[PDB]
Amino acid sequence: HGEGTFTSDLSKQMEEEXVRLYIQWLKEGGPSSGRPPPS
Repeated sequence: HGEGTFTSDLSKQMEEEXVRLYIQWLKEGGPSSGRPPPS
């Protein structure tokens, strides 16, 4: 079920990149380096 909202290109378009930076966040060890995980 959905209520409209305004999201869709943040899973494949902003997340497609988000993973690039998320994985980047991980490239250093995300949960160990000294910062929180992205979206």
